[PDB]
Amino acid sequence: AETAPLRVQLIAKTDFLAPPDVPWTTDADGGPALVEFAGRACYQSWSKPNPKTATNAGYLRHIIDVGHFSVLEHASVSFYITGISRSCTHELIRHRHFSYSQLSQRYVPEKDSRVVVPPGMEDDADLRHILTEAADAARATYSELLAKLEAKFADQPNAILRRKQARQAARAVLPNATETRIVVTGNYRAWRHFIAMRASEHADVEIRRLAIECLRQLAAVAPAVFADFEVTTLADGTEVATS
Amino acid sequence: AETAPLRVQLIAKTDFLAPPDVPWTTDADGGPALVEFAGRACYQSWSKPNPKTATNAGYLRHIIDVGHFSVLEHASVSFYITGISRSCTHELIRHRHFSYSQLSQRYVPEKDSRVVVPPGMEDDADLRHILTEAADAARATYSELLAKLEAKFADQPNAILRRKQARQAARAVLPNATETRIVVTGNYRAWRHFIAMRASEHADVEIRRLAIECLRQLAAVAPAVFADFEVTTLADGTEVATSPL
Amino acid sequence: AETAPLRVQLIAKTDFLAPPDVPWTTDADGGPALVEFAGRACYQSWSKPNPKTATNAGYLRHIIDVGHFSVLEHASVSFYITGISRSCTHELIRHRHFSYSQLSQRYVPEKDSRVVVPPGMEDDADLRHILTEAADAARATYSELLAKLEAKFADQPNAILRRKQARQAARAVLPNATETRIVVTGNYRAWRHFIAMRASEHADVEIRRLAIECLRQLAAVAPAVFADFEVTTLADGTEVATSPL
Amino acid sequence: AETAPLRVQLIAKTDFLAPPDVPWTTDADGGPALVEFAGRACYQSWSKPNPKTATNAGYLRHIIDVGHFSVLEHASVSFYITGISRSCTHELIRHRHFSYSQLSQRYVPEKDSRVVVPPGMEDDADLRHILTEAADAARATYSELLAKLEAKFADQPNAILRRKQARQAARAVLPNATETRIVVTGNYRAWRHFIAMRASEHADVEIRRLAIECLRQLAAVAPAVFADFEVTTLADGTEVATSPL
Ligand SMILES: Cc1cc2nc3c(=O)[nH]c(=O)nc-3n(C[C@H](O)[C@H](O)[C@H](O)COP(=O)(O)OP(=O)(O)OC[C@H]3O[C@@H](n4cnc5c(N)ncnc54)[C@H](O)[C@@H]3O)c2cc1C
Ligand SMILES: Cc1cc2nc3c(=O)[nH]c(=O)nc-3n(C[C@H](O)[C@H](O)[C@H](O)COP(=O)(O)OP(=O)(O)OC[C@H]3O[C@@H](n4cnc5c(N)ncnc54)[C@H](O)[C@@H]3O)c2cc1C
Ligand SMILES: Cc1cc2nc3c(=O)[nH]c(=O)nc-3n(C[C@H](O)[C@H](O)[C@H](O)COP(=O)(O)OP(=O)(O)OC[C@H]3O[C@@H](n4cnc5c(N)ncnc54)[C@H](O)[C@@H]3O)c2cc1C
Ligand SMILES: Cc1cc2nc3c(=O)[nH]c(=O)nc-3n(C[C@H](O)[C@H](O)[C@H](O)COP(=O)(O)OP(=O)(O)OC[C@H]3O[C@@H](n4cnc5c(N)ncnc54)[C@H](O)[C@@H]3O)c2cc1C
Repeated sequence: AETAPLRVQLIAKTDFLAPPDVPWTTDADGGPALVEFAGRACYQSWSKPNPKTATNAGYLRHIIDVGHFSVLEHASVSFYITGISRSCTHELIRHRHFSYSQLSQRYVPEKDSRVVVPPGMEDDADLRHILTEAADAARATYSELLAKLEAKFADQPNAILRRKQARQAARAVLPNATETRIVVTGNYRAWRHFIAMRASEHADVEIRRLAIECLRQLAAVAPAVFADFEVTTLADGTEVATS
Repeated sequence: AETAPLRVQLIAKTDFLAPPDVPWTTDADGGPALVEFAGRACYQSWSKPNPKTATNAGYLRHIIDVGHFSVLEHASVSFYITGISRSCTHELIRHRHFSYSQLSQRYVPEKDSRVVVPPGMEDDADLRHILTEAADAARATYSELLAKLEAKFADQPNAILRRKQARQAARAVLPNATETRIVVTGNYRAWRHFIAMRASEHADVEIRRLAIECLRQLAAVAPAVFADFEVTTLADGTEVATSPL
Repeated sequence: AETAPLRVQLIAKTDFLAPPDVPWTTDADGGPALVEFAGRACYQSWSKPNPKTATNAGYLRHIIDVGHFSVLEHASVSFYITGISRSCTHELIRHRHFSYSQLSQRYVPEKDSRVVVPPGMEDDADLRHILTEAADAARATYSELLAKLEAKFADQPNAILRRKQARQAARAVLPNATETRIVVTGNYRAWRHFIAMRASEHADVEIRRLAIECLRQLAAVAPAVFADFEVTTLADGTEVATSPL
Repeated sequence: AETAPLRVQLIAKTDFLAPPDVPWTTDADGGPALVEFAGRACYQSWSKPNPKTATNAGYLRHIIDVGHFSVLEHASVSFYITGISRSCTHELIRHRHFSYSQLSQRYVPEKDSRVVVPPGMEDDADLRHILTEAADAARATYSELLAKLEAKFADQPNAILRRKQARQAARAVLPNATETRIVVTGNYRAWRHFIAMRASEHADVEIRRLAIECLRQLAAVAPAVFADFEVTTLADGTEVATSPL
């Protein structure tokens, strides 16, 4: 078995086009620009009237301070995440205010599928080897089942739909550690709650790792929106994020 | 490996208590009655002038026919589902207007988990034994890894954590076919969409058989809300449920 | 001219049916029994070694304490709220994890529509008078508009269509304070977040007054789920509700 | 009364950034490009075997025909909308898969608020005048209530609170036609749904106009995504937008 490392790639974000017949500007671009525009539209306060918050960064900080998170919802970011385990995405997709598109084992052949090594095993050659040996055996069963199910279903003339009927049964044997790939789209508020929830000590370590990497890259895009999240290291080497 | 048959059990539904100061009654109770009530509340239409919508099934079929699906959201039904695979719940949970509570592999020991047999191999002792032996191996490996991770994490003084730390990693080798158990709650509208999506000929046969089973149980609770669905057989012996709506 | 008092009628709640072959019982039924079952199903733990959590209330307490809110979603309550203003419902409906069925001004005559007096002027009869009379003027204008519209639209031979087309323009003049009526269904979690946002001090007094009323009826049927909330009186003399959770 | 015309301005769309270690490219950018990527990521179908769907538009059209709407959810558009009534936005916020930031009446000066003329009376000077004169009246009655309400709360030292507390009761008398302004964000799936519901013959003409205008600006951004909707005209001379899906 080959192993797959976590890669999170930002592929989409908000293009803000400010409306001309409104008399306002701000030190920000894109999603953070839009969020300010939306909170200000709420009071038609286009003149920067509380000079404390006359910066995008200061305005956004204030919204987070008062708990008016709905304005955060206007801006969105998409990621393409590879090297994520099946079991990890099984936890991820419980978060219902995201949109998702995911590699499907019903359509995509998995005989060369890679595995994602749990973080608890990353530093142990014996454990990793046990895992990959077990994954190799599962892929061989998957190919043995695929071929026999294809024979069994030979009288289905749509070859495509046959393949699928076979594949979806044969994937029965693939382990949780099998690598998946997924596009995840979330608005700032959806992202904040996901990080709050999955970057805590309580969360499984794989999804914690993902959450923290998301925070890292989201903080690059909307520094003010995510500034209250604090990346600490724990007694056991792993990272957590908290507000 | 022991195998697990799908079992869907209705564990909750709506209990409707008509407000007694609304000059209204109908030939039904529960979810179905709430739905007629909510619809009539939109138009304050308590007296029932049209005989075609004078009964509860008549009113509901009209609600469906005219697309007023919002009113269907007030009534719900809960199910406890067992003998469902992990891969199948992994499709189920993509539906975002349901509420879910699920057996966690982080908390529940899986040394002796049952396997769920893909419907396409249910009737074939050979394929089943290939899957069951591969699962037996995967659990054996699971157990090996667990003892080792518990050793590896022995310096974690909270034994509850420790086992959690071990289990959540050991489970890496557990297969898609591993049984899970889940409680799923949806309002009627959520269920209709679930049936439409996952009871079609394009869905995996496992989720599809779940869809059809929930449908048939929901149809017993609320015949008028689900009646537009027709269960129908395929070239290959499997079923679909579809609606012209 | 006729003023509307807040009235809130519990019209629906959860009916629970424990599945037979699961060795667990509890000192509860309905919603709060469902929620315990949901939570236990996660750990497949049906026993009661701990007197803290050996009852429904203590178990529900604990689920709330650790913040496993998901389990609260399985159980629902529906109210029929009459005597709430249009502007108020316009705030209510921003809560997106509720389901709604509302009296439409497009279909229901508003000739004799009642108004809801803002609570910040309930006592001062002077201000009341300036409201009631401003509304009578708006009702008169709506009836004038409706008549002219119906007559303008006389060649729409479909009489229900004419009326709809006429009322939906005529209602332009009806004030914010006009009564509406509305069924609202939320799961225990939705309610908890509503009560928590709209029963605070920072919330408008009319919606606050709805929240606390919802709270007290939710406590009558699911006490442990909502026990952590406390109604206190503010400097104003108006009630608010809070919990440190 | 000033009378505001509907105005819809596209203030946000999606910026797409192809990931360079994926062997794929397409004849498009932004939203439409993200959606294809999301669809192809599902099957890892990066090379493009079929010529019929080898273009961005051919691919998107095929996503719609097959009903895979999940994938439309990755891209969104935000609008700032003015010249929309309160009655209209009160219909609009029934849509729960949208994000809203609306001008508040508890906080913003309604002393000289503009009014929106219902489309049903737009072309009749007699009816418009009735509306705008009822409006003028109403804004007169609102001052009476405001200035007198601040006075009943002289005892409260917090000024900006005191103002808020007086408006919140004073807007009771403001009418449904009163202009509001709102930022509305949704993904392509959510837009399609709004258009299907509110561009229909059954919807109020004011929201219908809004929906057709949004349809127009969305169709420019992402033509393949909105191509199934045709705008036709009913016998009464009002527009509808319908799709066969
Ligand atoms: C200690 C702990 C243990 C847990 N154990 C388990 C377990 O064993 N098994 C299991 O299946 N789950 C368990 N959960 C829940 C699980 O971890 C999921 O992550 C969680 O249910 C999904 O995230 P979320 O609840 O915040 O909902 P999300 O889908 O992420 O929703 C985000 C926000 O939207 C709102 N929302 C979304 N849908 C609804 C709804 N329909 N009704 C009301 N509000 C809604 C909520 O307010 C929520 O804050 C546990 C949670 C905790 C804290
Ligand atoms: C032929 C086909 C192939 C597919 N292939 C794949 C695939 O390979 N990989 C993959 O990941 N998915 C695939 N999908 C989508 C997938 O199968 C899921 O069933 C679907 O994503 C979940 O159901 P739903 O999208 O209707 O969402 P649900 O959550 O069940 O939606 C319920 C309703 O709520 C609304 N809704 C919920 N959330 C939103 C939101 N964020 N924005 C707007 N509306 C919302 C929608 O209108 C929807 O009808 C495919 C779909 C089809 C039809
Ligand atoms: C101090 C303050 C001032 C405000 N001022 C204004 C104003 O001027 N104008 C205005 O229009 N609004 C304003 N709001 C917002 C408004 O008051 C509403 O209460 C709010 O928009 C709706 O309630 P909710 O945010 O709890 O979302 P709800 O619909 O009640 O949903 C509750 C839960 O579901 C989640 N959820 C639902 N949809 C999404 C989504 N798409 N993305 C992520 N999570 C989601 C939320 O995260 C939350 O966890 C203000 C709020 C505050 C606190
Ligand atoms: C002919 C007709 C008459 C109507 N009359 C009235 C009336 O008099 N009074 C009134 O209040 N309403 C009435 N409605 C409903 C109303 O017009 C609103 O537009 C509608 O309630 C909001 O749009 P939506 O229902 O698609 O929900 P949206 O919030 O737009 O949802 C979009 C999608 O998400 C899904 N979704 C969102 N929330 C849930 C949920 N909780 N459960 C399951 N799925 C969900 C749905 O599947 C839906 O397809 C009427 C509708 C029709 C067709």
